[PDB]
Amino acid sequence: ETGASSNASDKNLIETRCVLNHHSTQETAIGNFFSRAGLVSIITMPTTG
Amino acid sequence: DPIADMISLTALQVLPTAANTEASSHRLGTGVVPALQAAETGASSNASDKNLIETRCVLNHHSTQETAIGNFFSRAGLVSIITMPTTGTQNTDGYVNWDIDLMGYAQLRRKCELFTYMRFDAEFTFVVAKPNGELVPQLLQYMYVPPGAPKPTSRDSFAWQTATNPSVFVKMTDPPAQVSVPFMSPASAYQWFYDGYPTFGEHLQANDLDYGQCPNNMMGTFSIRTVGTEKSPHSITLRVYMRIKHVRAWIPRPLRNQPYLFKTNPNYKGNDIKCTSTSRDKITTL
Amino acid sequence: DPIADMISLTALQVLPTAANTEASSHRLGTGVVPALQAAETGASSNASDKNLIETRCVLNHHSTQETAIGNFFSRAGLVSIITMPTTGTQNTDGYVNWDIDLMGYAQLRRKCELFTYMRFDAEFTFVVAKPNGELVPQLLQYMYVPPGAPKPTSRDSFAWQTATNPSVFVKMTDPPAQVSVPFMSPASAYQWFYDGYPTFGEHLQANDLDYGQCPNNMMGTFSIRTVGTEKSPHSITLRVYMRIKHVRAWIPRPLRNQPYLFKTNPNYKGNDIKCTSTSRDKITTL
Amino acid sequence: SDRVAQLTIGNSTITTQEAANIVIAYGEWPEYCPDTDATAVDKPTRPDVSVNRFFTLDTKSWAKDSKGWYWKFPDVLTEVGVFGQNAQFHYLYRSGFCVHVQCNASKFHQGALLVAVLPEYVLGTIAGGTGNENSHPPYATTQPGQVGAVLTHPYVLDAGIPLSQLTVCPHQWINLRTNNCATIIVPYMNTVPFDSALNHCNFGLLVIPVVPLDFNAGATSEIPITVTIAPMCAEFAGLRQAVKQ
Amino acid sequence: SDRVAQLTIGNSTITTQEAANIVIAYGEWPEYCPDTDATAVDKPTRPDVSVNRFFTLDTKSWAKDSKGWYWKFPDVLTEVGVFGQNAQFHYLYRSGFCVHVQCNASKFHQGALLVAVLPEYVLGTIAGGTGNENSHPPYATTQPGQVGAVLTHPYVLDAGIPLSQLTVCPHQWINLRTNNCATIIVPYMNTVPFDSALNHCNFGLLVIPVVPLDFNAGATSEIPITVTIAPMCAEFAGLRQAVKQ
Amino acid sequence: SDRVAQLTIGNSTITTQEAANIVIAYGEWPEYCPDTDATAVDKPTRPDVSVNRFFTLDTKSWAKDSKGWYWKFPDVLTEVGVFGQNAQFHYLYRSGFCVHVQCNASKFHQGALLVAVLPEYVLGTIAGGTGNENSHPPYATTQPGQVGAVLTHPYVLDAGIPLSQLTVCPHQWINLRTNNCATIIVPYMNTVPFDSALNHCNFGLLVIPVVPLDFNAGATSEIPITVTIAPMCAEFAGLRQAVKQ
Amino acid sequence: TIWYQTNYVVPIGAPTTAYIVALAAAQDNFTMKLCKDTEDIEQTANIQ
Amino acid sequence: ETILEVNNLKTNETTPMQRLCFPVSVQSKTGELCAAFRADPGRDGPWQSTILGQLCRYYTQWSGSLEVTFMFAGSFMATGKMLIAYTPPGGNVPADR
Ligand SMILES: CCO/N=C/c1ccc(OCC[C@@H](C)CCN2CCN(c3ccncc3)C2=O)cc1
Ligand SMILES: CCO/N=C/c1ccc(OCC[C@@H](C)CCN2CCN(c3ccncc3)C2=O)cc1
Ligand SMILES: [Cl-]
Ligand SMILES: [Cl-]
Repeated sequence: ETGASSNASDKNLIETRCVLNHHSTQETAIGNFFSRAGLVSIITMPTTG
Repeated sequence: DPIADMISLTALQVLPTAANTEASSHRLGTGVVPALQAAETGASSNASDKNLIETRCVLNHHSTQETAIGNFFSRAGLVSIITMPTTGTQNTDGYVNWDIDLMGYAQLRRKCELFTYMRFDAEFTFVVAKPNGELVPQLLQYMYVPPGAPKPTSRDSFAWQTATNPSVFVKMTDPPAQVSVPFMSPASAYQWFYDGYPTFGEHLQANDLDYGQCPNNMMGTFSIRTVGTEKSPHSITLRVYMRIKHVRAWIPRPLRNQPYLFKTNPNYKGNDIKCTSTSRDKITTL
Repeated sequence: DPIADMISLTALQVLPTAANTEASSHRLGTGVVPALQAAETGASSNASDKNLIETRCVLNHHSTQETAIGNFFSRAGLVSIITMPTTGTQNTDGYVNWDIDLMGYAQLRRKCELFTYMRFDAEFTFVVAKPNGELVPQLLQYMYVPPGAPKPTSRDSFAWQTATNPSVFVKMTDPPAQVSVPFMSPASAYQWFYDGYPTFGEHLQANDLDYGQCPNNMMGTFSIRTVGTEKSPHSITLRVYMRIKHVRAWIPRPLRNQPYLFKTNPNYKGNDIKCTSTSRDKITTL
Repeated sequence: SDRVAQLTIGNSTITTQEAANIVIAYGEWPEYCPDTDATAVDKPTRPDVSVNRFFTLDTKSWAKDSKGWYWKFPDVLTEVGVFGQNAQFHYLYRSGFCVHVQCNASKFHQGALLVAVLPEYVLGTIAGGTGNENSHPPYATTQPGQVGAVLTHPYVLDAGIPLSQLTVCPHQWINLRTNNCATIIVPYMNTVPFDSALNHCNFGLLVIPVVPLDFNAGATSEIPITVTIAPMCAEFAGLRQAVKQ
Repeated sequence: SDRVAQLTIGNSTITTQEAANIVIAYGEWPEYCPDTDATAVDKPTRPDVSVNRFFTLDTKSWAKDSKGWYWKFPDVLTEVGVFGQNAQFHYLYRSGFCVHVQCNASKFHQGALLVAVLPEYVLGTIAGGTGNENSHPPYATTQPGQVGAVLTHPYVLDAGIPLSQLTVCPHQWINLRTNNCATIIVPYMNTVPFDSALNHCNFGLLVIPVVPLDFNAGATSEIPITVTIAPMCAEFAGLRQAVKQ
Repeated sequence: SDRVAQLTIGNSTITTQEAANIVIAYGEWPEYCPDTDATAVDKPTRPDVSVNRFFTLDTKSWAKDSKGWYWKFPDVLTEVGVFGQNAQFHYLYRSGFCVHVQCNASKFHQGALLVAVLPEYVLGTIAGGTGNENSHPPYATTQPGQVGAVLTHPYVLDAGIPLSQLTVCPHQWINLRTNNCATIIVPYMNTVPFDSALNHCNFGLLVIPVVPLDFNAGATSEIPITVTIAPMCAEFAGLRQAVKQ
Repeated sequence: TIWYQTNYVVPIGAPTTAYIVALAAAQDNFTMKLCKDTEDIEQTANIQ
Repeated sequence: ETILEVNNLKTNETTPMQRLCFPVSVQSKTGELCAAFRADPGRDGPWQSTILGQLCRYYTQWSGSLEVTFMFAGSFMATGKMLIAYTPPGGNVPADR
């Protein structure tokens, strides 16, 4: 109800081992999400019609 | 302390040249026998030229660089031929979806299967032309469709908007397109052999085609089309070449000695089992 | 370190006398409430006289020594009556074998069953006489036959040679024989209750008599006879008394409140379940 | 700060917002067997998280005329999860336990359950009623397994001993107006450092309604009682083939 | 001092008076998974002595015309002892292995067995003989279990690859005039730190008579080959209910 | 100490004995526009207490089948008190807001209201049902004024976007068994430092019953929802004659 | 899977049926990689 | 956190608001199953309604621990205990509690 998301983590609910996580967070930077060219318009110019 | 019970013989070396040969003389004695071995141990013989004969000194400067796995693999080779005919049986719709699988051609496949696991980046080159090798002013689009992304269903499918997937637009008259691809498996290395099943459950003969299939090797779809709302009057053949780079290989294995039959498995022609070596009449004559 | 994951709130006190009472006055306030408790926790009330009333000072010198388990148990009590008649149903052969079991008499049994486990040494006294209490010049032999040792089968059995077993020779006219016995269980303490079975296997109703029997409590046989090759003309009654000493007890339990029926189990008379306390007519009158 | 609580062990977590503290039987925490007390010489196996976790047994229904129930340890788990498997493959076993009995109602229901742990809980029979028959409890009664059994004479705990004195044993009360659970941590108790998980039950758990359940017609009538337990410091020795009994 | 040897692990001991050294596959000893390579977050269970001990599978009979046999790991043990149980109750598994193949004859018999370990041993079919049928090996052939399977075309290892090159893999020879056993210690090999013991066989063990058995009529003709294996550093994670496949 | 609260601003004070904390939208407090961001050169007027105080708008009735309601800021107050007057006399305006939605029931009622703030809440139409009609919302729907409007398709917030994702916006829940109000402090959000209080609504407030109201026949059925709001740091510039729209 | 550990108990006067809202999100050790187009949006017709 | 559509039935489609929450009620039998769903965040199903599910569909691969918070919206007078379980790959929907 407070409007906050849960602060519970794996170690709070179960017995955990140690994991040295080297997984990168760079590809989810808004910059890499948007900087990919995409179609925004198709302009046609016919000869007859 | 109340409870007491609760408390690699190989290193890399840089060998830029072949081993030299030291001069040796005659050895006449007992106790020592370099020529005798015991292959049962699983070890290869440690006997060297100087142990079995009198040798001179040879300062060997022969390089060992060309046999580095890197130079063995980093040579572009054919891995796929995608045709897009105008009239006939195949896609006359102006677009083709190809599931990425590099096991369709022998030369490159036999080289990779020398190892069990391989990790690497790759350079893909796209040589395109008409079936007879001629070239015409045709605009093409190559798109990489990762697993889970919508595959185009026509030449005008929305998927070609390619707002997130990577696409390459190039003319058939331009030089071959070329791009670098990273190591994309969810696992730490690709594996040419997976002795297991992809999922749990009973494995009845109806689903035996699952055996050996590892999703960690399934990189998705490669889609291609002619850029236009109208059909193109030109037949197109796309030859895809791959060049391995920044490679690492693990666990060598016996090299394929039977012709390949299928992409997804090691099946061989049972009635015609080729012998690894050619034959002769007697064992006492060349 | 490559793998990180691989790396009593009660003490004894000497209380020789009862707690004294400190003088207290009146307490008139909020927040603090010693009289209110929460029996659900499983704890007994911690409220004391001074918390509920105004008290004076009392220097209490009352000793707590007589309630030490040692003084409660170290009082000899009857644990067996062994008779040896001359004519009749029982052994008229001049010898008797008694399997040691102290659960045949209520007084001493109820005291022991107050605890689950008990470890102790014991002093056994043997009062012998004729059935009418008279005494005659008769020579007797008492022998302890540990589990596994041959039990005498007659008055002249070789076992009476007692070359290794401990024996006591005494006259009926001598004072009562008396000896000390150590803690002999293979386990660390005797247990008056064993919720289990002695052996593995299926436990069909045919062998349900095994339930509750623990070999760790079975100390063997006590054999007695009149010393002679000829039959004695005197009837004999042997009353055995045990006195616990150097005792330790663990895990108190509810005290027996139903008459005892059998030595080897807690069975009670189902049609006549006695109430722990006497009754009255109304709850509002004495 | 005494009514709210969390018990996390293994890959399981229990929560409660209406507790009444926790009881540590005889003031001692479970512990692996030290080298001074041990006698068996083989290195024990201590599975850790695969066996020291919470297991939830079948649920019972509290009725206005229920007599009470009892379970025996480690019998209740000899056939469940990896704990059961270790108990069957090994001759020797020892461990402690965290017992969590659950039961919630509403602020309009009433009743009190006495939850106690009685070590070496040997049962007796009614001796044929008259007392002349030396009958004995069937295997199904002495070791009822995971389902637990029902008491026929709660007043004497089916063993000739007064229920009124059961509080002399580690216990808690589940009084509906106060709390909705009971928690008792039990250490290993025996005359031997290790023992057969099959032939010997170290203690029994008793849940007895001393104050009958009651509520007005119209209020929920299905008031269940659930038992969740967790082995603690489970050790096993004397490995061999599996044996169920 | 190289022909005599003793392997003691768990409550089991193996002896041999005619060995030919021991092979440590790829020069690496088995080891638990370190925190840098691990990815799954739950604390693993490492049963130790109950699962890292020697297990003896069924014996095979070496005949003058035997083709050879193969077994797959950990398939062979997924249903044996406490190891099997942990493999069934957990999603994830990893371990190394000590393989000891036994075979003794007399100073008058002759023959040589090649004992090798081939990781990711994917089998193939004869494709209907002609090569036009894309058939696949049955579950009973890919994972033969504890009984092991027989090779139909040892020359190509039933997979289109030359047996003459199998020595490029960790291996030993059991040449009757020299030794009576082979021992290979295998470390965990995979593209992932842990994996399903049910859906994936990390490697296969091959015992193939490259030099046929032979002896004069009158000499013992029953020459058995026994396989004894021991998991090493067995770890398990992702606990849940038991699953056989 | 987290359930009880007092909000005093201007000559008004709000109290609550069953709150669930307070939310500061995007972690920022309202503030007057600094000289680096400002662009208009005239000295602003900052009325202070006459406009930064609590205003209570009309009350809505929560029924078992209510769809939900929404209001737009600063539209709701453009015609109330001295705030409205300043909004009408000035071209430019900016401010933050303290939103306090109230709703109390009894310990026997149940239901959950999601109270959220969605900036730039642009509404859409059903496009004539078929989707071939490019219709647009009437002025009365885009700027419903103080009375607020009703949602016709709460599931898509009348704008083709999932209500299930609205929690990605500053929000609180009013779950009857837990709290009786929601409080959200909202800072000024726009692509310009000041803007017209008449032509542009910076954000909309949505009160949607995700869990329907429910209670037994006999319990009070009139369960109202009241909205009280307070401008914060209200600034005005570009003075001239009054303009209502 | 969600199971009844005991039971949903209620006194006289309160609904015998209530609801539960489920909210989900990722924890701090969560990441994604290999950007691709989604399946959850298509352009069946033209957008005028 | 965003709302998960656990109650994504075919008979809900015409009244979508009902998919945003699932029911619990007085049972007469013990150990009953209240609901079940896959944990797969990028798979078609309940997760599709979450911002996490939608966003992770813009990526081919994912890694990490997930978290599901359940909020009880019954009356203050109602009580009860639920067993929420997560079964790792291998076993179908557990037959019983
Ligand atoms: C803008 C479009 O350009 N993109 C070109 C492109 C080319 C290749 C792409 O992925 C290539 C994946 C290969 C480097 C590895 C494929 N693998 C990994 C192992 N494997 C395989 C096949 C059969 N059995 C076992 C393993 C494979 O076929 C993706 C995009
Ligand atoms: C030279 C002859 O003198 N020896 C006398 C003697 C007396 C007693 C002897 O052993 C007495 C053993 C008792 C101290 C304990 C017997 N116990 C141990 C627990 N136990 C029992 C009985 C029934 N159910 C459970 C336990 C027993 O009956 C041995 C020799
Ligand atoms: Cl296009
Ligand atoms: Cl004599």
